[PDB]
Amino acid sequence: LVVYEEF
Amino acid sequence: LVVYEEF
Amino acid sequence: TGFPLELLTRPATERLAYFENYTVAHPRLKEVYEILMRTIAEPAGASFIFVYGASGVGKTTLRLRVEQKLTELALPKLESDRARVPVVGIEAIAPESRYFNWKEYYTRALITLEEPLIDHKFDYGVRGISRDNFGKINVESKVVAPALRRALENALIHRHPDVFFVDEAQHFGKVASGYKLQDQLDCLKSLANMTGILHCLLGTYELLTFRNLSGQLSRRSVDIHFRRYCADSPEDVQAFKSVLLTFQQHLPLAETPNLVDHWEYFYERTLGCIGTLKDWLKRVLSDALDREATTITLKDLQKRALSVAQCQKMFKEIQEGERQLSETEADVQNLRSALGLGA
Amino acid sequence: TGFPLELLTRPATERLAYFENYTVAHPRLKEVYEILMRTIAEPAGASFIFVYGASGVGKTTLRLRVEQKLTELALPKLESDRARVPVVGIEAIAPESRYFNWKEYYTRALITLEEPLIDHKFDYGVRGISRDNFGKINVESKVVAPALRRALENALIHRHPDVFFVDEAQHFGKVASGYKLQDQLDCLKSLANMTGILHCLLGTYELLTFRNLSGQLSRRSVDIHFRRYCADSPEDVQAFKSVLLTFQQHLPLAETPNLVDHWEYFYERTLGCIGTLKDWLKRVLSDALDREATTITLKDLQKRALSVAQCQKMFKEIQEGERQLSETEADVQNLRSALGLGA
DNA sequence: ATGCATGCATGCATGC
DNA sequence: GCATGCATGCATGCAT
Ligand SMILES: Nc1ncnc2c1ncn2[C@@H]1O[C@H](COP(=O)(O)OP(=O)(O)NP(=O)(O)O)[C@@H](O)[C@H]1O
Ligand SMILES: Nc1ncnc2c1ncn2[C@@H]1O[C@H](COP(=O)(O)OP(=O)(O)NP(=O)(O)O)[C@@H](O)[C@H]1O
Ligand SMILES: [Mg+2]
Ligand SMILES: [Mg+2]
Repeated sequence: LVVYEEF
Repeated sequence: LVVYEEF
Repeated sequence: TGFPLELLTRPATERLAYFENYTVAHPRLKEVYEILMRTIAEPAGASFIFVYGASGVGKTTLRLRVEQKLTELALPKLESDRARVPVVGIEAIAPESRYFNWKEYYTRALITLEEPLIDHKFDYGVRGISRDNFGKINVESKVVAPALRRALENALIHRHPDVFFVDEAQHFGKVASGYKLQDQLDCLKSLANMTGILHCLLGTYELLTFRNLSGQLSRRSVDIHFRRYCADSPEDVQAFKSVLLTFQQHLPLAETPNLVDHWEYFYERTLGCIGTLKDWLKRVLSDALDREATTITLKDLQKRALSVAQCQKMFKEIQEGERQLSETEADVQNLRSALGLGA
Repeated sequence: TGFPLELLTRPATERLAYFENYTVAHPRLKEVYEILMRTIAEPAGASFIFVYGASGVGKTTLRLRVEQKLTELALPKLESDRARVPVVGIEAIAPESRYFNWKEYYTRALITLEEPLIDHKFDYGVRGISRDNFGKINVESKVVAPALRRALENALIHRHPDVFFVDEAQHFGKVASGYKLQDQLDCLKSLANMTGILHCLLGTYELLTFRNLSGQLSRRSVDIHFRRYCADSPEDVQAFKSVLLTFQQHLPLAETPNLVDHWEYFYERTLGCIGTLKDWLKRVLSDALDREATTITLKDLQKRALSVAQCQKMFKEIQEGERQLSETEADVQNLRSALGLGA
């Protein structure tokens, strides 16, 4: 579960 | 193999 | 990390806008965007690129982001030459009659190429097309379709944009009975070949009818598949859960609701395409914000979820597309067995 | 002999452009070029040159090279014959309608025969044809098609080009009724007859339907097959390996990757079409230069390769074309038996 | 100044 | 819905 980043 | 000239 | 904490004191509209403008760079979109940009930078003779994505996949946002990034890249260069436009993108018009209209398509493409620096071009080379002198380009109704095509080709070759974006490209398939489907794409191939501008076609799986029409079209087109997050692989499920977690942490409420615990329901009502998930979450966030709810509940999500009858058709179309867009080692062996390749 | 070593200090754009400008004179290209040049030099009553080949076989490059060579050869006597133009090369337009539009074809043919110095051809037609105080030869839409054809034939007679090039000739096949194909090509046949100008028609295998419409038509035409390399023959495999070695030597990179060992994969995903291989290597080299990589890996080749479905489609089209284009001594013996005694 | 002749715009008529 | 060719009517420029 990874807090992805903004595009 | 055969080298080929620029065309 | 998550949403800024000061937004809680802000009104509902500001929080709603902040969530609307938020985007997530999930791995599938990252891969598709990287492939798309790599192809755009060096088309190398490819007249077409095809982006097949499911409904709710996110193709339109991808187009906006690549347009913005390419415009930013070309902005420093525009000082040297002011007549160059980096990217032009237009949406395909669904025809009112049975045939996709190429006259209106050409007209809209020419309108989208309007520039305030009209003096740089100063002429489109065709009678009936000129500037409105204030803010517009006006085309006469007497201008025939070949004349409009010639004017558009001249404008394209003068401006030489990096990529011509055509959104909702499946509207090209709206054609009468017959083999005119191949001609619909042959005309676009001829246009792109003359102007030497790479055409990007974005659409749903209905665009598969254009995939392999002819040998030339198949050669000079690049197929990019925007896969949804499948439920058959642990990596896709985990990426979906991570996206859900990010949306949970980034939606502006007093307390973050637990959505990963209901990941199965979210997948059921979205089929894995994170665009539909974002849209549904935006709907439920607005619903909660209208009553200043502290958290999102299951009833609130159910009140705005897509109907199961809708999702059945969504999944039928998605399966139909994905079956065609799949390939195995058996296809490679079949190709090489047909060929002289011993292996 | 390899690429110039000083390109390594040059930026990536210089190396990429250098690899773009590089060309390989592989034996099939050289043989087809010699045959085409010899046929152009003495048409001998032939009204058509049907040059057709596999998608990716490099037909347009041949057209460009022939145009450049003919212009260079004609320049010494062009210094004396001001009104003449050596080569006229236009591209066929895929029509948005069900049938080919000859009006646009004539307009673009006249536009191609454009000289900025008016004194060479002061008058082009009856009316509505002359230039609008500019180099561009603007044509009024009200000019009827037969008058446009008359003006084009008069211009062709006055200028007398050595050869008229119509690239992507398969677009002429867009028609409504089946037997209308004979009239469709007979129009061009009459144009060539009156104008006395040899026409060379280039396109993919979709123009193989243009081969044997009539006995007169087959007599007036000359066939030049742009053969792609087939693995069934060791000679073609050796030629393909030699071309791959040349491309390996000529790509600007810190170290030369061994592309020869992967000739199996290259053929598979290029079907022996040299143009497709060049485009693929150009894509991979652009990827490497963007990454600033020291060498090319098989992963890089796989990343920007052609899909297996596309290659299968092109292979099927190539197989159909080669089957339609195959000749055996049995057919010759059958023809002789039909004529009479056969040996 | 006015009558005539021609060029252009528009309808139309059929086809796609 | 549009394309494309043709016919007619009107506007205007010129010559007497
Ligand atoms: N990566 C993303 N991050 C955040 N929101 C997203 C993302 N992708 C899509 N969305 C949201 O979903 C909406 C729809 O995405 P869009 O790109 O229009 O999908 P589509 O499947 O191409 N739509 P259509 O084919 O017209 O039904 C966007 O406007 C955003 O609100
Ligand atoms: N003999 C060659 N040597 C090197 N590069 C070549 C050669 N032939 C073709 N190419 C490359 O391939 C590109 C396309 O060649 P082209 O003549 O358009 O091929 P084609 O198969 O006729 N394509 P199409 O326009 O779809 O018919 C060229 O512009 C070159 O980049
Ligand atoms: Mg969309
Ligand atoms: Mg070609």
